[PDB]
Amino acid sequence: NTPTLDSLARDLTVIAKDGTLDPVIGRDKEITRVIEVLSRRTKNNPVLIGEPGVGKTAIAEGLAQAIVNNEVPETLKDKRVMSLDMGTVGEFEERLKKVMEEIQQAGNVILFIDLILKPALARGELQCIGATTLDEYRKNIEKDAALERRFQPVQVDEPSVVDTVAILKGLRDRYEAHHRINISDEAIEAAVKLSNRYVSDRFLPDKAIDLIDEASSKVRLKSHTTPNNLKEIEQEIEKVKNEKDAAVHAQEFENAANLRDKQTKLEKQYEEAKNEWKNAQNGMSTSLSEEDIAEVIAGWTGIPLTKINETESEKLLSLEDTLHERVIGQKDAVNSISKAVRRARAGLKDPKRPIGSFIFLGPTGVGKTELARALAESMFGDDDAMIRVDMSEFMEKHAVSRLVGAPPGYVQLTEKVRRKPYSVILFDEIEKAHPDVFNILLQVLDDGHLTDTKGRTVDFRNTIIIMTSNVGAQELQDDYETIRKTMLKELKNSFRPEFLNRVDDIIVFHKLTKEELKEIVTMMVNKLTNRLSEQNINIIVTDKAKDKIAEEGYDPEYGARPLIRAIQKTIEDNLSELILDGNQIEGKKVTVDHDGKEFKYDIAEQ
Amino acid sequence: ETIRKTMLKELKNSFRPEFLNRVDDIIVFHKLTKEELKEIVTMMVNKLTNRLSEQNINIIVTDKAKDK
Repeated sequence: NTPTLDSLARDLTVIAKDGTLDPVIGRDKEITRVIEVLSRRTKNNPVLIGEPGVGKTAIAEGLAQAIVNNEVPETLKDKRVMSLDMGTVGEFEERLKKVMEEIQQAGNVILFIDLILKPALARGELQCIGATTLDEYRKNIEKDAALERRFQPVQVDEPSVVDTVAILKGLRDRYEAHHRINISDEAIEAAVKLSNRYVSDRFLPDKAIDLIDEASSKVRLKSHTTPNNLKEIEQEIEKVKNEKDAAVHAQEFENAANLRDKQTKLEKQYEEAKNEWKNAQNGMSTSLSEEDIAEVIAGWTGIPLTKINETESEKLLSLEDTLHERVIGQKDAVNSISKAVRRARAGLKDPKRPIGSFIFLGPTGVGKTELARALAESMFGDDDAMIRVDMSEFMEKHAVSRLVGAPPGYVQLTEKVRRKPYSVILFDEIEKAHPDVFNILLQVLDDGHLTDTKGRTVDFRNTIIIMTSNVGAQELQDDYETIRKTMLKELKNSFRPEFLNRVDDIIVFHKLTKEELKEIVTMMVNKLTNRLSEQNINIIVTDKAKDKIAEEGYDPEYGARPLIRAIQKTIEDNLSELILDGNQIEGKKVTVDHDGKEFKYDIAEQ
Repeated sequence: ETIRKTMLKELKNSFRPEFLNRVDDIIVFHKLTKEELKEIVTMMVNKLTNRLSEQNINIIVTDKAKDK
């Protein structure tokens, strides 16, 4: 009976034996592993280790409901599992000691900790099920040999891609009887595809079950709107009732009969209208379309509906146009990277290894930063989803212990990539870095996944690794294929030949000509005009002024970087003064024309 | 512009180049010449006179005394 154990902990098996709980499906392997570990004589107290809120606590939930159906083995049969919170517990340890004593000699009750009682677990008398993560298990359970040898290191695996589809199909009818909304077949797969792509902080299985509930509630609320048919009668009924009530207290019964008759007629008409309205709605079924989930998911991360509507069919075909729209110049280096990415998506490249692997050479500010920023927007859909990790200040011995994570005992890249696995990692100035850093980088391109000191394993499948090096820039300043071949020897001389075997292509940036800066200036002018779209301001620059301003601040060493400041100090300085002069111009079209001596800002109207 | 360019390379040599890209403009001050110091003393005298508005005291300093 174990009366002492039941007075200090909550038995989760009794509540789950009623059959009213939801079916915890998808943990096929975890339940079998836990049963095998518990039934064995050695390491009879396995501890569940996994990520927080990814199935670490949901794995033990399904085992309690399987006791009634006798789905466990013979050794694990007729056993009750109690889930006790770690925050419950001299006076504090008395409850734990009483629970351990009443369960050590019995063996029919297994306690749980949300990893004194060390002797009970070491001898296998009492079975303990852990619920901590990998970092806690490797620091407490692995600290002592007796605790480590008596605890099976079980891992709580999360649901697979196809596991969630079956769970959603099985519980599809449950929501139809609650929200009165018919669920189609394509909605389940659309939701399970969108959750695995956009949602990355909750993982499976708790990212898909709650995704369709919001869409069903939204469509239920939208389908019950009144099309200006019921309120127009309800207001009349309310006002007639109020008028009759006012006359009742006024001792005026002459109009009371007429008011009551009118109210009865209005009630009959409202009942007929309600019946005819409810008959039409129930005729058809409100199936959940694929756009409903997209609309709900667009409001959480700001992703436009156009990006969600793409099914990875036309994105590859329009990749070159998107890349060339924001970056103008050196089309050889732009079209080269657009062909090496589509080939890897077919299956020609290992999925674990990163797909994006290119080396950028040349001075900064020529357009490399803009291309790097636009690549993430064109591929993923987010422009700010970039983790820029420089190596300028990583010249110390402890530089390798910073990006890999915080070692146990002390007070970066892994933490940032865990929350946003779909991002582009940039390593600026890779030619000047500590030698210990390259060891971590080699494993990324070779293996594909890393592991920090806390035991968490991070994946780099859908990641792009681009390293920027300054080698080869001095030779160029003193055909694209010939230049790439000539710079390949210089690149291989400086770095290790083994590290360069995982790079697909080498990108070398050339020197922009005079005719290529005019389009960049035009793009900057268009970007400036688009910013002021809320104030309805039309900005146009003539071709004569662009040529004059292009060479005003041209710098061969930097490139187009000083051009931004030149445009800001030339065009915007005069534009701001006119706006600040009591709204001199509003809803007009200002044309900037240069006569060769001074920039005459002509003021016109649209 | 030449002074700003010469100072920018020295500033970016010690710091990170990416951190300086978000800065709008770099402000570099100059030295103080002999003629600039006279107006500083004049401004200080005017501020001191304004400080004594409650007592209505008129303070005037000749140009000979300011230079010394």
